[PDB]
Amino acid sequence: YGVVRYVMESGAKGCEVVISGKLRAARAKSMKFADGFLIHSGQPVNDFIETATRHVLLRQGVLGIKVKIMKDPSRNTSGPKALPDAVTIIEPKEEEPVLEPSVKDYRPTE
Amino acid sequence: EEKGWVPVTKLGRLVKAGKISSIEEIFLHSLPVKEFQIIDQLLPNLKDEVMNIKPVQKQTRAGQRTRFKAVVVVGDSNGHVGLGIKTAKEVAGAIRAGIIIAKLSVIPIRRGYWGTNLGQPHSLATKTSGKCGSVSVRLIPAPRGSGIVASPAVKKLMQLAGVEDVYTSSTGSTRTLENTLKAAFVAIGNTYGFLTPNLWEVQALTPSPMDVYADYATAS
Amino acid sequence: GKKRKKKVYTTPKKIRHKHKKVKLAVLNYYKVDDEGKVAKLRKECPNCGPGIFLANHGDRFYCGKCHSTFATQK
Amino acid sequence: KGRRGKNKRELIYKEEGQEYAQITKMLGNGRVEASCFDGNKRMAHIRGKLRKKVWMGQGDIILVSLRDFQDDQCDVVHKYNLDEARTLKNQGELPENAKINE
RNA sequence: UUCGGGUCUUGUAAUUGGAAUGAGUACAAUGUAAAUACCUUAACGAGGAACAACUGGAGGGCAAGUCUGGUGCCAGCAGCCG
RNA sequence: ACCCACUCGGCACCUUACGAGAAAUCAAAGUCUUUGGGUUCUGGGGGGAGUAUGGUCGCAAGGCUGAAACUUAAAGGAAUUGACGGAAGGGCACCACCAGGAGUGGAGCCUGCGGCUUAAUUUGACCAACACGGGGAAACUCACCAGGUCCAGACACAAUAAGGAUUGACAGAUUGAGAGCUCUUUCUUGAUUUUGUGGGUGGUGGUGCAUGGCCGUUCUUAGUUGGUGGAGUGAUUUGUCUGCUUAAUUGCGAUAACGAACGAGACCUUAACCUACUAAAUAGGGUUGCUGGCACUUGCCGGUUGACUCUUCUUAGAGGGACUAUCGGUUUCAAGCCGAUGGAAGUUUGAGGCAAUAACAGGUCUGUGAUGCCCUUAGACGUUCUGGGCCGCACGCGCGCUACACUGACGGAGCCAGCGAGUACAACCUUGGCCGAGAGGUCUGGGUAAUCUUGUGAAACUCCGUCGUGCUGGGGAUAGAGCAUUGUAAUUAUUGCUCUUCAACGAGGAAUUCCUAGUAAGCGCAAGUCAUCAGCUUGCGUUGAUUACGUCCCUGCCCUUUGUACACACC
RNA sequence: CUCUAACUAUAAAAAUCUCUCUUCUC
Ligand SMILES: [Mg+2]
Ligand SMILES: [Mg+2]
Ligand SMILES: [Mg+2]
Ligand SMILES: [Mg+2]
Ligand SMILES: [Mg+2]
Ligand SMILES: [Mg+2]
Ligand SMILES: [Mg+2]
Ligand SMILES: [Mg+2]
Ligand SMILES: [Mg+2]
Ligand SMILES: [Mg+2]
Ligand SMILES: [Mg+2]
Ligand SMILES: [Mg+2]
Ligand SMILES: [Mg+2]
Ligand SMILES: [Mg+2]
Ligand SMILES: [Mg+2]
Ligand SMILES: [Mg+2]
Ligand SMILES: [Mg+2]
Ligand SMILES: [Mg+2]
Ligand SMILES: [Mg+2]
Ligand SMILES: [Mg+2]
Ligand SMILES: [Mg+2]
Ligand SMILES: [Mg+2]
Ligand SMILES: [Mg+2]
Ligand SMILES: [Mg+2]
Ligand SMILES: [Mg+2]
Ligand SMILES: [Mg+2]
Ligand SMILES: [Mg+2]
Ligand SMILES: [Mg+2]
Ligand SMILES: [Mg+2]
Ligand SMILES: [Mg+2]
Ligand SMILES: [Mg+2]
Ligand SMILES: [Mg+2]
Ligand SMILES: [Mg+2]
Ligand SMILES: [Mg+2]
Ligand SMILES: [Mg+2]
Ligand SMILES: [Mg+2]
Ligand SMILES: [Mg+2]
Ligand SMILES: [Mg+2]
Ligand SMILES: [Mg+2]
Ligand SMILES: [Mg+2]
Ligand SMILES: [Mg+2]
Ligand SMILES: [Mg+2]
Ligand SMILES: [Mg+2]
Ligand SMILES: [Mg+2]
Ligand SMILES: [Mg+2]
Ligand SMILES: [Mg+2]
Ligand SMILES: [Zn+2]
Repeated sequence: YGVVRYVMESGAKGCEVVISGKLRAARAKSMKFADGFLIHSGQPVNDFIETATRHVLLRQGVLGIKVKIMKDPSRNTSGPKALPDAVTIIEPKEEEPVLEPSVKDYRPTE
Repeated sequence: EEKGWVPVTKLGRLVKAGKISSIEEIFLHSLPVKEFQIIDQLLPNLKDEVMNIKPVQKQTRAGQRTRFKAVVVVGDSNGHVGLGIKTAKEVAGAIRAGIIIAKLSVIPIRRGYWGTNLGQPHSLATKTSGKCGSVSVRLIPAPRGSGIVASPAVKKLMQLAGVEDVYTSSTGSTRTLENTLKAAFVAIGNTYGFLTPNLWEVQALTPSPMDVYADYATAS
Repeated sequence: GKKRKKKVYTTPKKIRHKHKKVKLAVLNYYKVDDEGKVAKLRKECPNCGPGIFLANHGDRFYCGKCHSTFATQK
Repeated sequence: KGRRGKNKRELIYKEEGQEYAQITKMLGNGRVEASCFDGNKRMAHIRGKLRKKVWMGQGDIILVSLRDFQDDQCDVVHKYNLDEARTLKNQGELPENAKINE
């Protein structure tokens, strides 16, 4: 939870840490500790989500740790700047339409 | 702690602006409470203790889904009690959510006199009862310095209430701890819920402090 | 997924070929001429160089500094 | 149902209070009765580690341990699956008055 | 500026002293019909104060071990769950 | 007789909880811890058991009365979620069926299992094991077996010990050995050692039911989850739904639900379309030279690192292009579904890659210097060397191969591809010219790669002939001999080629597999393995269809409803 | 602010099931 809190503090929009092995017991276990949200399928999985796996040597054996971090698309250099389905509509600038007749003249220019 | 908190829930706006000195008017005017820091701000002296966490188990096609139901009790030891019941996946999350629930459900008590009053009433005003499931709980006024003659769970709840002497009489399947605590809680909440004589006279029907301060709520 | 039988041996023993701790081979090698000249014994190695004594087995004097080089009849 | 389970051995000889016996019939409740090769019909109990792990049936030479206080009963330990039974007959540790072949 | 005075206290040490005293002996006296014993009291009577506290238990119920070694659904434990 | 407003009494009913209950529910099962209207009769855990016995009524059947000894930690009630149902409903799937196509199962061969045998036939998987562990093992790979070596036993301490800890050793005996393995002797070597104690390494030793990682499967379907919010005392539930719609929990919507997250899609690779752009002797084309042949009219077909020019074809970047477009039907007219036109493409455009929560005692310690524990650690389970086996054979089973011939076999002749790959610290792809019948060898070449192999001039196929219904020129196993090739080593036949032998086989029982368009099927080719080896496998292209374009009947799957004594869940 | 009309039509057979049940504390 310290790790995931640090990841959120760092500004990424989603973290997950998975620990499997002999968690304090003999029968195998695998607990997941996630926050934010993570995308699993679709090529953006490689585009943003960094992943690492490590083996930890404890007295009883080996614990597998998997870390997944979903980098913010906004600050992703060298790749798409947003998710595939992220639609950004743009606010149209407003104008007053009362100027109906409004004859105008410029000076002639060469 | 970074307690930023944009005000929600106009009551919250009033307390944040400090227009609510403490909970008595709230409880007086039966205000709705939906958020906990209202209790935190008004009562800065809530002590808490997780009575029991139970592994609650559901059966699905792929193994079994396990959650944890915490039954936590919060109080001031000076006449305010709340009880939170909450299930969640992780134990710590369950405990925190239960804490929030308990602070949401703070209820007052009527510390009465066993007879021939002195300073600082110790016992309960009147015998009360509460039913949850098969758990029927009786609270009886007790002579000063008789202690809290009660089962450990409700005894701790009484201690959190601030009461010093009460007699208890349970019936049913009190083994079920959440039912017992919930019954004792509704009973102790019933302590006001009993028109005693000395409380006869018509009151003045004070204007709702939450009403007359409407202009400080609903942030413009 | 298998339990192994004990390696029973139908072979008596083979022990390390212990080197022989020779007591003062140099007196065997040399011969002193009464507080003066000293002679060597049984040959000197020409293939290895002066000072390396050779081996006496029979009908052949043998090397052993460069062992395979010199084993010749004399 | 092998996924629920724990998932060329050698014979073991009797040792000072145990005997090879031939089951004569299989009794209920998990019991059994076997002739020990002494001229006696003893009552064997199917021991733990054995109950529903490895089976046995009639006409099977099988090791059984006696209980020192009550000789009339005994508890079966180790089974022999029809090929080292011939070896048991060969080595002559037990009398060959009982041959079992199909 | 790291300090570190332990400056004030608490504990922990097979380190180390001198105090105090009974259980036991026992002069006596008292106590009793006679006596024991007590209540007093000479002189004796503590260093590891060997002048030695056991009885159950440490998964839950229920306070206390996921320490070591042994046995390996056997021996056994367990009022019940195990 | 009806209508209205009644009222008294009766069977009942609906709504609700503001009362109860543990709930299902109850207008009484309320007026019960705030415990008292009057009253009878029953029960005190379940079994034993309404049984024993004695009465008592009865003809009899039997009824009423009615235990105990003893045996157990439960039995039981209501509801919740799953599972299950030869329960219901609505939808799906060629790992289901229908219409069929191709077959497999019969035959011989190959290959992998089991069994048997063996010294060893090393081993692990039993829909999701079986042409799988890339497992196409001659030495190695190595795991087993008969054997021989060596220590790749760090470091600490002690102990010997420099008058030598020790090592190495020609020749012989001995050894398969040209091993100083052991011995005979003698030499050589010098503090790195040796032998005892710890201690550590090593291990294709064991334990996938200690484990990580890994992938497989549940599960190619569409399903998951939390936050406040409501319902419940709670197990939980609603959101996640009545309907219609989609391939989709996909939407239209309806809604104690609201807004959110994953999965699906979206997205990426590939396949297609770009006379639009950018360009090109490592791709092509035109003109034009110089040349070859023919017709002779200036026409063709050719060659040619000549010159100029071009980019349609070939490349690959930028991009463009389709989103159901347009229209006609149908649709609470919305979601969409159908039909035609335009088009290149109108099934999600085709095929794919990633692919949720939860889980399996699924497999893997035999991939790992991933790894806990245990085992062994000197005549070793370390490592190496020689040889054997993993490929044996009374038998059964699974992938596949060649066939059973006339749509054929054998001769000629025609002559079209697409994915690849390729020599370095070594030695590949090999053109061409030689020779040989052939496999082959030979000498020079090119090619580190759109350049050369290469236009891989491949097969089926196409055309002309021979054969002629014959187990026949079908079929080519099983069998002798020879020539070569890789290899230190081909015997237990590596492989190729040559001759001869020609077996079994007549469309294959019950069953069962796969499949809806460039599809199945036939046909090969390239790559992995590789020194040599494929019948395997990935990919590629070629010749290219019959039959659906639907349904839950078998086998399953989604969700909903329902019932359950199930929860290790109908095994 | 006026109303009460449609409807069909199935059942053959299918018995049994050996283990192994294992924590939630911040
Ligand atoms: Mg998504
Ligand atoms: Mg398993
Ligand atoms: Mg037994
Ligand atoms: Mg004492
Ligand atoms: Mg004990
Ligand atoms: Mg003790
Ligand atoms: Mg305790
Ligand atoms: Mg009873
Ligand atoms: Mg009965
Ligand atoms: Mg009777
Ligand atoms: Mg029930
Ligand atoms: Mg069919
Ligand atoms: Mg075929
Ligand atoms: Mg066949
Ligand atoms: Mg074998
Ligand atoms: Mg499947
Ligand atoms: Mg080979
Ligand atoms: Mg070999
Ligand atoms: Mg070998
Ligand atoms: Mg050997
Ligand atoms: Mg290895
Ligand atoms: Mg497993
Ligand atoms: Mg809630
Ligand atoms: Mg739900
Ligand atoms: Mg997708
Ligand atoms: Mg072009
Ligand atoms: Mg239209
Ligand atoms: Mg697709
Ligand atoms: Mg999935
Ligand atoms: Mg290991
Ligand atoms: Mg080895
Ligand atoms: Mg094999
Ligand atoms: Mg067969
Ligand atoms: Mg296969
Ligand atoms: Mg032929
Ligand atoms: Mg031909
Ligand atoms: Mg081509
Ligand atoms: Mg060809
Ligand atoms: Mg023929
Ligand atoms: Mg063919
Ligand atoms: Mg293969
Ligand atoms: Mg269809
Ligand atoms: Mg099938
Ligand atoms: Mg159960
Ligand atoms: Mg059944
Ligand atoms: Mg039967
Ligand atoms: Zn020499």
